[PDB]
Amino acid sequence: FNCYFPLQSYGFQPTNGVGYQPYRVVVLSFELLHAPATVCGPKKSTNLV
Amino acid sequence: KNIDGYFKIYSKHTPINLVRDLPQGFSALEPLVDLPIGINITRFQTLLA
Repeated sequence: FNCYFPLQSYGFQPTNGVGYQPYRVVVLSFELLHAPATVCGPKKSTNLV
Repeated sequence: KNIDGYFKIYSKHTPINLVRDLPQGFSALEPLVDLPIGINITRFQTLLA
């Protein structure tokens, strides 16, 4: 009464629908601080004339 | 040396013949590696074996 265990398990069964199936989700966050860069994307390259 | 967050290290290895605890002459120190850390430093300490 007026008390509840807050954590509960997921019902990820093979028969679940699109709205209940499991989905491996990843959230990619970026950060621009005063410190310098550390990871920059791949740059294009070409032959040497 | 601390270059606005980029800590640089120069080095040189040469033989000597110690006579007065500090061999004199001339040499040139080559660079070793750049370190994009970005952390303020004001003191240091040696690690002896």
